[PDB]
Amino acid sequence: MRVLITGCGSRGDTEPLVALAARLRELGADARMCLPPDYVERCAEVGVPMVPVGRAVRAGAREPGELPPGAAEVVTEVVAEWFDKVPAAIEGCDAVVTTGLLPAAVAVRSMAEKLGIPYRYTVLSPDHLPSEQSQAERDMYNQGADRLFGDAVNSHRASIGLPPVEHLYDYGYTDQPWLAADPVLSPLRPTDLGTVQTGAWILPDERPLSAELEAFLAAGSTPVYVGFGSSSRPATADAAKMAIKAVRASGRRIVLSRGWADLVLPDDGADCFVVGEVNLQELFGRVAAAIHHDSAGTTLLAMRAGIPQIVVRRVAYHADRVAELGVGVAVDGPVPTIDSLSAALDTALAPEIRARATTVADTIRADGTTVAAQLLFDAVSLEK
Amino acid sequence: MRVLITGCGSRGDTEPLVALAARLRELGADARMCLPPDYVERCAEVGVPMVPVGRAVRAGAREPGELPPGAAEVVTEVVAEWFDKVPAAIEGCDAVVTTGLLPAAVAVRSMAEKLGIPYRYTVLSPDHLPSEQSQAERDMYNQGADRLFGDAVNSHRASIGLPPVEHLYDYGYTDQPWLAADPVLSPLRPTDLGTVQTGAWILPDERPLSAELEAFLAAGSTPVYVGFGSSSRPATADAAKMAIKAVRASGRRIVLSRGWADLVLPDDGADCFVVGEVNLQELFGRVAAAIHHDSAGTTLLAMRAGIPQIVVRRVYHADRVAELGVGVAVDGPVPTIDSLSAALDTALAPEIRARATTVADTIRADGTTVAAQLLFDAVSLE
Amino acid sequence: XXNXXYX
Ligand SMILES: Cc1cn([C@H]2C[C@H](O)[C@@H](COP(=O)(O)OP(=O)(O)O)O2)c(=O)[nH]c1=O
Ligand SMILES: *[C@@H]1O[C@H](CO)[C@@H](O)[C@H](O)[C@H]1O[C@H]1C[C@](C)(N)[C@H](O)[C@H](C)O1
Repeated sequence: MRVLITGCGSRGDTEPLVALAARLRELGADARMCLPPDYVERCAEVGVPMVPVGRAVRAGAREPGELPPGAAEVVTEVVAEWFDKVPAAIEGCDAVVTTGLLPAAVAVRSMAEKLGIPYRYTVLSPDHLPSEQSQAERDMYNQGADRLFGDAVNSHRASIGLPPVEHLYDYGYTDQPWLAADPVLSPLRPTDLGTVQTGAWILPDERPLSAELEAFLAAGSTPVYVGFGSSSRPATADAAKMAIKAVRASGRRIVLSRGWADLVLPDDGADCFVVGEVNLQELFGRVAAAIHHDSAGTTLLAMRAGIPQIVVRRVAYHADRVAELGVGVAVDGPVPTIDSLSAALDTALAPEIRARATTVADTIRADGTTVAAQLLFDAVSLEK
Repeated sequence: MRVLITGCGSRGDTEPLVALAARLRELGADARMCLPPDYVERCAEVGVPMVPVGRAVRAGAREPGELPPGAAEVVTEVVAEWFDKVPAAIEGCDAVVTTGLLPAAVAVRSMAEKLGIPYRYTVLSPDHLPSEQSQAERDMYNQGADRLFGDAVNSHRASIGLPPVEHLYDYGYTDQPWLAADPVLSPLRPTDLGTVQTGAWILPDERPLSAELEAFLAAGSTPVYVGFGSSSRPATADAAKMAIKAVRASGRRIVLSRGWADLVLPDDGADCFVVGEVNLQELFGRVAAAIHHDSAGTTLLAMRAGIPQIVVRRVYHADRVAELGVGVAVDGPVPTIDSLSAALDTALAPEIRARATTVADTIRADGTTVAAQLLFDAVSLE
Repeated sequence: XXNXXYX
């Protein structure tokens, strides 16, 4: 079949869509995408028909003083822009999957309505579930949503046939939005039972490890991974620095992460290997533990890998899920102390913890995109 | 991570460099360029910061009678010029990537040597790697070079505290040059297993075609592209006339690129169209086939565009298209209307149109990313 | 606000 996958937002909530799409294709389904301009390169290196829409998300890829698509001063432009370019793309489609910017979501749901096809909205964590919010909170969302782009929405719905809608938050998120997160790391709460959880949507990584790294890994004792993301935030660098130290203090080698914008590293004892755009799927399965920030993406990769992990919590969700599962330790504060990171590491490197991380991994799913696909297929097969 | 990218050469030796620079800046790294005056507007357009160095490469870009940057005459001025303007650009960089004019490539590698940052030289065709050269002619190159600018080089080398070097050919190209070309089109030969082939460095173009060009494409049948890029030899204008005829003899419309030859349509006929700068990636996605010169860049853009092609011989890519079975080579510089019509007939055959759009997907589009990650790994290790 | 993000 042909499925349209739209979305407007950052790389964190957009990459999943590219993964569902690429998967739907592997299953012989003409899946096309509607994303902000700054994703063409990506859809290129993965091979997914993608038609650009609206301003670019990444400030850089954007004109001099051109506001971002989330800017209040351009909600209306956003509504119109989408309502305009989406019709071409949603041409021969029997299903639509969306995530991100509500305005663009409401816009897309309408083409789905006009065309009478099924529409699915997805969120990446249970926190973002409408059902996990208070009835009042849901009212602020709908009120503010309506008060912000409501008129613009109903004007284009009218300007094309559909009747006026109210409660744009409920309208865009759907009664029961899909949750593309892993059930073990992001389990549903007792209030979200009527929700459908497919599993995390991650793109497979085939890339091999460079010969140098292969050389490093082979050349000695299993190293520890330290990676805190692409944050250039001063604290992030201190945490990284403090982690290198906790790892050395434990007589262990390191595989450290660095961004494209960081300054070159002065020197590295032959026990530290700097790594950039590496395949984390394959690498995590080559290390003893991972010290990293509070991020679902890295946390899951590590959990699938079955390696103990140390998570430095923000200002704390995943950090704590790691301890709840008894698979890692949530050290905390922007910059934890050498003692703090050292006691955590001592726990992480404990055989019993490694065994627990191993047991856990045996319970993690890797078929979210396929489960998603099977749901879409059944959708078309009963609604179209 | 600042990376300095440089070179002196036709548009085909530059566009790929401008792609690596744009990609690096897109990834978060920074880039700076040292290119001949010809590409200032082009760089401004892509948003890559560039320092103009030396004479212009395009003939019609320099004063009349003025020598080009490759002419053995100027060599010492070239060497001198690069050793003079590169420091302002290279200061603060962590690596450098070059291609093009050897005397300029050596000046850069020297200044990189003084700063202690990795250097990499790239070739766009496998048949240019020093490993597809008899280690006989390779000796001629070193000797030739060492004699031409050699002394001038070591002179400036001296002025900044550097020990002299010999074999300027192995220095400029290094013991393991990079091959920024796609595997399916420009495959390495078993005489160079070692070398690194990153896949062509292409810059995803988003520029729209003009309004008139759109009007044309709309008001009629789908055209055949005719253009020879940086080719500026006399034959070029003749070769263009023979191709226009061959396409008209076929009864198809055409889009002609002025190129560095400043070719003009033979008449005010309404079935043709002349363009200057243009998004070839876009245009190539809107023509039936392309008749062009033998060049790494255009052959690949067409090949990834999924169109049949006719390549005009010199007297590598010509044949590559033939073997891959996506087009036809024809002898030149000025081909006969017959061969061209025979080709335009084979090429637009249901057989070729098929293999053409098939070989299009076997084309890697992660070329600049692979080079980028190779530069990251270099900067760390070294 | 009322639109989401994440920028
Ligand atoms: C003429 C022209 C070329 N190009 C670019 C795309 C090609 O990859 C690049 C180099 O072409 P190429 O044929 O490889 O080199 P040369 O013309 O010097 O022999 O030029 C444009 O983007 N627009 C244009 O209008
Ligand atoms: C964003 O809105 C949804 C709407 O339904 C809520 O369910 C979700 O909790 C909310 O996200 C939170 C947490 C987050 C993403 N960290 C941000 O701080 C936003 C503003 O609030």
